[PDB]
Amino acid sequence: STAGKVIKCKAAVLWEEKKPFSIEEVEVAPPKAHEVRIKMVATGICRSDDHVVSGTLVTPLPVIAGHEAAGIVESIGEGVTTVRPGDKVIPLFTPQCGKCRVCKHPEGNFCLKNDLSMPRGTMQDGTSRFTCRGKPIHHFLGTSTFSQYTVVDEISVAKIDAASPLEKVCLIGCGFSTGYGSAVKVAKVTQGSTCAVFGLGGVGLSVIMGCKAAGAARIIGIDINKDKFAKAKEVGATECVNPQDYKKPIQEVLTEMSNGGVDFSFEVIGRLDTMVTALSCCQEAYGVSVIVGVPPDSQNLSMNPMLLLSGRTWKGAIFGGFKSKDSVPKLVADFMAKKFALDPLITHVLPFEKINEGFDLLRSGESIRTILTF
Amino acid sequence: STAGKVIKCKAAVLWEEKKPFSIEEVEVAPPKAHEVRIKMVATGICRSDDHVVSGTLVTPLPVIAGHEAAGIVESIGEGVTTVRPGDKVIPLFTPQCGKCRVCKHPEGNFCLKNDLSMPRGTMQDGTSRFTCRGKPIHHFLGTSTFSQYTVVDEISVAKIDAASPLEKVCLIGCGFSTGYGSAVKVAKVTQGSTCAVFGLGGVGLSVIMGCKAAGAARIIGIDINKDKFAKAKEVGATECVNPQDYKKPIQEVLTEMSNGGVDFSFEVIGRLDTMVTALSCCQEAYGVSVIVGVPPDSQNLSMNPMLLLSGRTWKGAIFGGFKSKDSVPKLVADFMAKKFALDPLITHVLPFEKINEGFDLLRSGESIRTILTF
Ligand SMILES: NC(=O)c1ccc[n+]([C@@H]2O[C@H](COP(=O)([O-])OP(=O)([O-])OC[C@H]3O[C@@H](n4cnc5c(N)[nH+]cnc54)[C@H](O)[C@@H]3O)[C@@H](O)[C@H]2O)c1
Ligand SMILES: NC(=O)c1ccc[n+]([C@@H]2O[C@H](COP(=O)([O-])OP(=O)([O-])OC[C@H]3O[C@@H](n4cnc5c(N)[nH+]cnc54)[C@H](O)[C@@H]3O)[C@@H](O)[C@H]2O)c1
Ligand SMILES: OCc1c(F)c(F)c(F)c(F)c1F
Ligand SMILES: OCc1c(F)c(F)c(F)c(F)c1F
Ligand SMILES: [Zn+2]
Ligand SMILES: [Zn+2]
Ligand SMILES: [Zn+2]
Ligand SMILES: [Zn+2]
Repeated sequence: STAGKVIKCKAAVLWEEKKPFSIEEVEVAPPKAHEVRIKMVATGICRSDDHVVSGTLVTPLPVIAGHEAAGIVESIGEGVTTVRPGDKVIPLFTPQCGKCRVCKHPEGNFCLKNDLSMPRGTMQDGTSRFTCRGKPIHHFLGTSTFSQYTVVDEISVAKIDAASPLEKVCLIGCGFSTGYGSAVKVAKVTQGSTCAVFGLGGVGLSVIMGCKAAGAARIIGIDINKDKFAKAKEVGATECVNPQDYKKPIQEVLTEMSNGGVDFSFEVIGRLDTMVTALSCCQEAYGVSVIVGVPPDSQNLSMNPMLLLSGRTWKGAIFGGFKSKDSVPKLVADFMAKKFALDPLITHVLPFEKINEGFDLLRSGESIRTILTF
Repeated sequence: STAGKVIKCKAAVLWEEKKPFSIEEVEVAPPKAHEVRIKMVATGICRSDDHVVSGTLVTPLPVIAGHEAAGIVESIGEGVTTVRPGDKVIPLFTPQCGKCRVCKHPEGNFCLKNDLSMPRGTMQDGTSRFTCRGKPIHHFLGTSTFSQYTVVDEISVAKIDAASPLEKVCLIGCGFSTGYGSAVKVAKVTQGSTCAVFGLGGVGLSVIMGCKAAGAARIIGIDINKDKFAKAKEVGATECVNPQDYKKPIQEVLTEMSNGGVDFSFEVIGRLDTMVTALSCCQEAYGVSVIVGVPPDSQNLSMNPMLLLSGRTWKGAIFGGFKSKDSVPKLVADFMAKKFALDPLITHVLPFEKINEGFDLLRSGESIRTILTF
C-alpha cells in the first residue's frame, strides 16, 4: 500500500529557465484534507508548458510543470467527496471552487482560487507536496502533471468515465477544450459565418473543430508554417494562408477575402502583433475577436481604439470559457459518444522518459500534440 | 416657393481649427435625387462638435458642423419615398442604407455609407450643397445641422411623430440615444448588476439612464468635476467618485468598491487612459467594458492583453448600437409615451446666433446640453 505514505517516484523537474527537464526521483507527500493524490497515466505537451521553459510565462522555479493530463486516483485526503481511489480523473488547471463570485456567475469560469494570475506554485494551503534532492519543488497551476504521481486540491480535479481512454482524453484537460470552447462558448460562432484562425497548432485545430461544429461556412487558417495546412483542412479549414506569401499585411488580405472582414477571428499563437491583426480583420461593425494565445510576460500591445468604437468586440478566455469541474466530465462523455474527435490532434506518443524529445518536436514545428505515457 | 431654388440662409461656418464659429450667409443648393432639404428647428451642442474645433476629430475644413438636431422637411429630391415636405425629421449622423452587409446584419449599425471612418465631408455623391463667400464648404457626417437649412441624403434622415417637441427630441439624434443604447443594447446591462460610468456629461447621463432602466443595482459615476454629481444621482447614480480625491488609481478604488470589479463599465469621455482604466475595473472573468468616448485622432492606447485573456469583453459602438433610421422614430414614440426623460439633459437654451456662447458653456464645464433654436 502507498496510501498515507510518502511516494518516491519519477518526475520531470525544471530547475531553471531555458534548460532541459531533469527526469529524476522526487518524493510526493500524501494528500492532506481536501487533497487528492493521482497516479498519472498520460500527459500532453502544451505550448504553455514550453512558455515556462522559455520564460514567456513566469512561475516560481524549481517546478514540476505539466497541466494537460489524465490519471487514476491513488488516495484521497480527509473530507474528499467527489473522487475515490481507482477513479479516472483529469486535473483542472483552472479550478472550480463553486463558492466564489466567478463560480456563481453564469458565464464566468476563471475561478478566484486559480494559481494563474499571480502564481505562487503551491497547493491551496500555500505549501508544496514535492521534494527533490532535499529541496521543495513548486507546483504548477495546481496540477503538476509531469510526474508519475501528483497531489491536487479537490477543486482542481474532475472524475471522468471509467471506460475513458486516458491517452486520448488527457487533451480535454487543456488544448481540445480550450480551442473548442473558444469557438462554441466564448465567440459563440454562428451558422454560415466566416471565421479566421491564427495559429494551427493543437489549440488552433481545436478552434477549427469548434467553428465547424457551430456551422461556419468558411474557416480560414493562418500560419507561417505551411506544413500545418493539410491537418487544418482535414479538421475543417476551407482555406489556409501563409502571411509570408503576401506583400500586404495579412489583415488586409483577410478583409479582402471576406468581402469586408470576418465574423469571428481567433488569436491562437501568443503574439501581440497577431492579436491586433486578428482584431483588425474582423468586420468593423459586428466582428468578434477572441484572444486564446498567451503572450510574453509583462508586455503591452498598442492599438487604435477606433477599432472598437465602430462596433467590434474583443474578448479573451482561459480554458475555452468552460467551468472546469462541471464541463470536463461532460466533454469526456461527449467524446465517448463520438461527438468530436481527438486523434487528429495527436501526432506522437512517447514514453514519459522522452519528455525532452517531445518538447524538441514541438519547438521544431514537427508535432501538434505529443502524448507522454507513464 | 423655395422648392428647386438655392436658399440663402445663415449657418455657423468653421473656417479654421481652434477658432469661433462664424455665423454668416451661405447658399444651400436644392436637393438632388434621393436628397432632402430640411429647415432646422433645434440643434444640440455635443462634445463631438467641439472635437472638430479642437482637432480631436479630424474632418475636412472649412465645414458646417452639427449632428444632433431636428427640423422640418422643406423639399425632397427626385425619388425620395420616406419623407415629405412638412414632415418632422431627425438627421442621422450614422446612416441606414438598408442594403449593405452591416445594415442587413441583426446586430450591426455602422452602415458602410457612413462618413465617420474616413471623412470626406461631402454628400453621398462626393459633392457639397453649401457655398459661402463663393467657396465650397464641407458637410459633417452627412448632417451639417449648424445651419438654418441643410441637405442630407435620404439614408441619413428619419421621419418622426408630427406632434414631437423638436427642441427636446433633437437629443435622440445623438447624445441620449448613444448613451442609452450603449447600456441597453451594446453592454446589455443586467438586472441587479453593478455599473461604472466614466464621464457624467450628456452621454454619460444617458448611459446612467439606460443602466437604471435595465435594473442595475449600483451605478457608480466617475468624473473629475464634482459639479456633475448632483444630476448624475438625479438620473440614477447610486454614488459618485472623483479620481482626484484618491491616492490610488481609480481602477483599484472601483475594484475594491465592487468587491472584485464591476459587471459593466463605460468610457464616456474620450481619453486613452480612461479607456484602459474602465476595462481594468470590470471584473476580470466576466466583466464587460464599452468605449463610447471619441479619442484624439490617430493615437494608440497601450494595454496588457492579459486583461482580456482572463475573460473580459471589450467593445465600442457608435450611436448606442442603434440602427438609426429604424430606431429614431421608435425612440421618439417612446419619449412621447414618457418611457424616458430628456429634460434632465437640457441645462441651457440659446438662440442659434449665440452658438459660440453655447460652446463656451460646454468648455467651461457648466452645461450638459445647450439646445440652440433657429
Ligand atoms: N487561453 C488558454 O486557456 C490557453 C490554453 C492552451 C494554450 N494557450 C496558448 O495558446 C497558444 C497556442 O498553443 P498551441 O496550439 O499548443 O501552440 P503551438 O502548437 O505552438 O501552435 C502555434 C502555431 O502558431 C504558429 N505561428 C507562430 N507564429 C505565427 C505567426 N506570426 N503567424 C501565424 N502563425 C504563427 C506556429 O507555426 C504554430 O503552428 C499558446 O500561446 C498557448 O500558450 C492558451
Ligand atoms: N460613440 C458615439 O456614438 C458618441 C456619440 C456622442 C458622443 N460621443 C463622445 O462621447 C464623449 C462624451 O460626450 P459628452 O457627454 O457630450 O461630453 P462632455 O459633456 O464633455 O462630458 C465628458 C465628461 O468627462 C469628464 N471628464 C473629463 N476628463 C475626465 C477624467 N480624466 N476622468 C473622469 N471624468 C473626466 C468631464 O468633466 C465631463 O463631465 C465625447 O468624447 C464624445 O465625442 C460618442
Ligand atoms: O495552456 C493553458 C495555460 C494558460 F492559458 C495560461 F494563461 C497560463 F498562464 C498557463 F500556464 C497555461 F498552462
Ligand atoms: O457624437 C457622435 C460622433 C461620434 F461618435 C464619432 F465617432 C464621430 F467621429 C463623430 F463625428 C461624432 F459626431
Ligand atoms: Zn471559484
Ligand atoms: Zn495548455
Ligand atoms: Zn448600410
Ligand atoms: Zn454626438
